[PDB]
Amino acid sequence: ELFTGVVPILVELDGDVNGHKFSVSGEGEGDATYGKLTLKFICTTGKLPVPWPTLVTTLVQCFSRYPDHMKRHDFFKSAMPEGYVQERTIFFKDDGNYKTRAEVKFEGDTLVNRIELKGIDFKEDGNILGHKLEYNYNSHNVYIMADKQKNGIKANFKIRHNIEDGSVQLADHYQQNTPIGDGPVLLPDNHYLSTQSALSKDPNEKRDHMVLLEFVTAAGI
Amino acid sequence: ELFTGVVPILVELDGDVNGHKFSVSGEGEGDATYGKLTLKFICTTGKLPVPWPTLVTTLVQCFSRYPDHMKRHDFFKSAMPEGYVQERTIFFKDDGNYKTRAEVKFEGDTLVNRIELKGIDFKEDGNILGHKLEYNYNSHNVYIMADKQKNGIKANFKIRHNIEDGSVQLADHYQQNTPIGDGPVLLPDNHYLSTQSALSKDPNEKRDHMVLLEFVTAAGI
Repeated sequence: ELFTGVVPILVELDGDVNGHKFSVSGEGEGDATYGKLTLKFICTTGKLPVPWPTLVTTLVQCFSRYPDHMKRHDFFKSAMPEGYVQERTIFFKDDGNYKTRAEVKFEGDTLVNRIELKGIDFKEDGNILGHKLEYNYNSHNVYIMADKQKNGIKANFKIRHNIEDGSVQLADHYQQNTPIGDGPVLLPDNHYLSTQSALSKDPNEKRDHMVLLEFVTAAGI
Repeated sequence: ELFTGVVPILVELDGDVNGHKFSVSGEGEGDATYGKLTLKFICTTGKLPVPWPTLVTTLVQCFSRYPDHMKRHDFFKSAMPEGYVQERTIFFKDDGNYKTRAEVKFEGDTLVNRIELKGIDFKEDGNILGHKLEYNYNSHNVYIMADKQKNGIKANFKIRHNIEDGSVQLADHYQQNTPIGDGPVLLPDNHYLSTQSALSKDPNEKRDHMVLLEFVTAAGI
């Protein structure tokens, strides 16, 4: 399996929110055998317009650990190596909305994720815009459902971003995944993904960035 | 400063809850310059009676990153290397209570934490006892207050443990810290600690354990 060893991963995300241009290149490693991911992200254009944590779900579920018995419901890796397209509608509570389409497929030996993030409605008084979210993250449950007609998968899970004043900024997700090829895929039984993410820094990096440690496991069935 | 480089850390915790004996030895590294800690914990007696995550706050705030301006309010490192005693009363919602006294001081070059955990009231139908908490963690705010008469510090913060059915198991903390010596200490201005913790596993370990990555930062003043 492509994921028996450790896999290199690169991330190209191009964003635009309320007209502000920005680009983030990510790179790292991910061991699927343990639902553990590792990545460094540079705001390649300069100064990230929107907070780093608010972009975490956009910056590869094909790296989660799917126990041996659930191995038949791992659609993400079913998709491989032709990849899968992931589209998302994110709703941050009482502020705007992110819209993202991504292409994550094998580009050689290095798993490549390519995103285009669009965003609108962001208030110049809101937590998102006025950088009020704390640099950290919590844990969540990402629920998946086999969209049978579309041969892909469906996801809807919610994220809570903490604001400097404890306040819990809510991020509703509307996630759709569809294979990129015709190599028959794996519709799965309803199950969820328990993620753990820790955003952090780098003493060495003088460039605007984010450092993220992810530990994900398929649990459910 | 003892914490300019990376510091070795060992942890001896001896527990007893509802009469069940158990022991966990922890060992790892911690870079204070970045509020980053790293530790591996073995249930040395065999099978951890109570869930691993429910013991995370018991298993070294002296490793958090205190920005340069807040450097005068770092009591934990003020305590060094004579250490500090930490006592805790933990209340897990609609179940029992953990009581812990610890000794964390420099034992050579390796920072040593020594805990004795006592617990009672744990229901044989409760989330704690019947292992219903998910293996992960969220992020929190640990609030500190200079107890002036006691020359120590005071803390009260709350933890939310997720249960397999999403349910949020609540853990009230009553934290008291007091210097172990007479080397004048640092009473601090009210401030908080933003922690990020990720529990994980080890393919290699056949012994009952927990793996934890912590990223902590003093923010507040």
